[PDB]
Amino acid sequence: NPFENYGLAGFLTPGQQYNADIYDLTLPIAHKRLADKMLMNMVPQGQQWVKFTPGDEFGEPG
Amino acid sequence: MIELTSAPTTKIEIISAAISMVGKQQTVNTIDGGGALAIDAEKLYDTLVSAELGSNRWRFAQAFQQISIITTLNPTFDGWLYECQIPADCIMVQYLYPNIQYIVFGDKILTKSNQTFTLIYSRNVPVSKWPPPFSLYIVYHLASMLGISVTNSDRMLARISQGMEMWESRALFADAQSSVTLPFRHNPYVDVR
Repeated sequence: NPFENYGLAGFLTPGQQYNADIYDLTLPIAHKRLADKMLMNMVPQGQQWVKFTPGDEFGEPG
Repeated sequence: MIELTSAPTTKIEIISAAISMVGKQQTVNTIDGGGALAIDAEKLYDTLVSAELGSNRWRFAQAFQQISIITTLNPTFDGWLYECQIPADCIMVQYLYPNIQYIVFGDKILTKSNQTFTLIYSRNVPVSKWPPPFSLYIVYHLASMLGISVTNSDRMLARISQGMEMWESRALFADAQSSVTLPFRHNPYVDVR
């Protein structure tokens, strides 16, 4: 959580405990898995997920 | 200007009400010549009131004070280090602030730390500080003891008993309901985290 300690986070006091009062992990688990899933489907690492193509100045393809 | 209460405000008015409950006329200014009923009421009033306030957390009877470590006294068991003096007006120990290790042992409080501790406890308070429901409860209870000690009447004891029990519950409710209920100090499945 980067907003902890009024935005100072770990700059002043590292090693604080933050998750002691999070009894249910449903949202943290689903949130992390959704972000991981978006990463693999948008920019799949080790694949060529974007291509450069000639622009309009080069005319019709072919 | 404040309207003065018509409820009892002195211990003599509590006593004279109990004496009238068991059937005898009584004014506050002739209480010295009240005979057997007055003799027993005076003797039993202090024991009854102290016992009642010393066995239940009544909000109106609560108080607090710092406790003092007594020198040269050293417990030798269970890791206790200090013996602390209980306040002079303390009639029932309730708990200590802050939340630390302590036990009531004998007439002392044993601690493992020499910081400042405050004791929450019950104490005797004058009648003018009593809630009206509590005052009527004491009148019934005192009249019940007068029935045993003086009248020697089983019939009187049967008649007083229901009123005594009813006003005890109503006095407890009136005292308790004015404030929120405090949480437990120890919650192990949460504290461990």
